Amino acid sequence: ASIDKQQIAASVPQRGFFGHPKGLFTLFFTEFWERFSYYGMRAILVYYMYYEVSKGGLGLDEHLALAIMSIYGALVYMSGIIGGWLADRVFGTSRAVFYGGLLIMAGHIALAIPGGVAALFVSMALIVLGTGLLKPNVSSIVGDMYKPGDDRRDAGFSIFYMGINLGAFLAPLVVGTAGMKYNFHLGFGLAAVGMFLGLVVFVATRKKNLGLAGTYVPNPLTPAEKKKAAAIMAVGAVVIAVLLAILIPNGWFTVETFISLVGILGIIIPIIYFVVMYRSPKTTAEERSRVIAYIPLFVASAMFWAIQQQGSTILANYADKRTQLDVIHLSPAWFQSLNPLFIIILAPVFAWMWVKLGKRQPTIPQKFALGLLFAGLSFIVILVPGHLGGLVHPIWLVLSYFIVVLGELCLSPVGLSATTKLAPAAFSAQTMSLWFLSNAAAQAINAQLVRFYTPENETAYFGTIGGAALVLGLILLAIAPRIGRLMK
Repeated sequence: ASIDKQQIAASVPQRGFFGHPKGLFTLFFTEFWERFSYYGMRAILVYYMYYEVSKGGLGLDEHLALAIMSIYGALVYMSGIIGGWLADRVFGTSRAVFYGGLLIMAGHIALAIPGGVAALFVSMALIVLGTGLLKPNVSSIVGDMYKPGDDRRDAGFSIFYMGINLGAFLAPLVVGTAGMKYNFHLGFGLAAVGMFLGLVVFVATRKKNLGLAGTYVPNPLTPAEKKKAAAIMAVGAVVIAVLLAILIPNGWFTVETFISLVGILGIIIPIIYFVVMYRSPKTTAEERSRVIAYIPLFVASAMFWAIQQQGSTILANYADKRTQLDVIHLSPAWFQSLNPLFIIILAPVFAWMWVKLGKRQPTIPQKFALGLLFAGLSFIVILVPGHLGGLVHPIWLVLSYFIVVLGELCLSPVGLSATTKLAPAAFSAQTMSLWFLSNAAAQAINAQLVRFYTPENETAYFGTIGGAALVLGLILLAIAPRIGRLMK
């Protein structure tokens, strides 16, 4: 049921928003508010879990709370895998965005209304399922707006993706402020209202602004496949029934078990995927060598995102427990604005730097190494003020976030490119998933590392992890020339 791209774009108004189609406005703010609600909710969710019950918190254990936050992004990734298949083969990107938005908004409401631990579980599940339908499909709709040959395409995405960091910056300052200063449920409420605005703009304007875009099923399911798909669901449901019948009476159906399962998948799944790509029948001898060459880059990426994603977990707790907020009075959630803030400012600087370097600029494997070196350094900087025994000055924590961003602008922008070059030709449609997998696997590993983070093990925690990144980064530099030459 795929429709001609020129015909799809023909149903879309071509102007009305900075020289771009009106649909860009619709998609920009739909994405903005969704990212706003998500990052706003995340900025206080960790605090909401381990804070005292008398302080409006859930009274959960600190290590359990931090572990839950860690697996959150990983679950979204796995959800995004499913949501991509659903939109491409069942719903279409427009319907997936709509349904996703509903589940997400319902997720926030479950936190906004008076509730407890059970409300948390329900909220996460709804948001995970909803985000999996929203996040990966919303980008496909903007692509449908631009006809083949329309040179405004790249600039269109650039404006679109700008909303992510914009939402990631504003939200902790709005949701975080209201949540921490006044009431947690109020902050959760503003997240719900935020997402609601996303649904409002989308639903009301999509018919006139987006037209045919996303309203079709790109790769529909044949009657034979539909019968085979339901057979999978029937079998899977039977398996899911057996598991519940085993775990529940044993008392093994807990969040601790689920975290462990995610952790195992964080190591097992990447291993299996590398074997598949290597032993795939359509992969040539040159491509197998490129698979081996991609292994250190995947490990480095995962190690990088391990440190980067801890800025919203371990470092979030650091701002709440080990940081002097009164320097007038800072909110611990405000530190979640630093990463998107520094990216917004430093990105044009970095882009200008690569051009000026020209042929002198570092290669892709070297940029991976540079990202890892900065990441490890950010943990070294962070352990220093504590070793020198009360609250540390917040300037050290800010500097820690800053150094991470320096590493991110080295590794991240070439991440997908590196994956595309070293992945086999047959796996071209899975290049994004493979690249995003490293970041996903990192967060799954992060949850297992949580228990090692204690005030007594603090210096060893930051030092070992940061030191491991420095060692790996140093090794990657050495083997970078060989890997760089294998690049297509």
